[PDB]
Amino acid sequence: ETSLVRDLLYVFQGIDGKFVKMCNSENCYKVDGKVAVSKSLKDITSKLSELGWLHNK
Amino acid sequence: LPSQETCLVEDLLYILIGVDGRYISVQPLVGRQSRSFSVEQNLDSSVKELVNRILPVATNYSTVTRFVEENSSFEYGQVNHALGAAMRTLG
Repeated sequence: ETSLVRDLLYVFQGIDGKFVKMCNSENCYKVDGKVAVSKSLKDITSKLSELGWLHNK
Repeated sequence: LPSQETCLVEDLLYILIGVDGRYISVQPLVGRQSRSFSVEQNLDSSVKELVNRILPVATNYSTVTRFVEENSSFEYGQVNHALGAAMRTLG
């Protein structure tokens, strides 16, 4: 929860935060590598990617 | 984590004063006049990289406080000696 709030701050300032995201093009998509978690983090972190890909351009 | 960020921020503020810190070490390039500052590895690599955008500021601050140190060391009477005093005032 709060670690994902901190993780978006670092891509908002620049390039990847807690984990590696390996995409500087077409959006900076976040990969957590977890499947047992809810499927509702992948769409929020998809919105955090268009703010981070627009930032580094 | 954020306390480890905060002491790195305080180390960064000493580096911009123009003085050597604790965890941020100074590496000489041409005689440590163009200072390539190097911080250690952090458990969060991103906040370390945000500091990496800020070490060129003290690098360039070290170039101009030593530019105005150099022109007065040979007691130049020229107009560059008066240009550097504005740089001392801006410093």
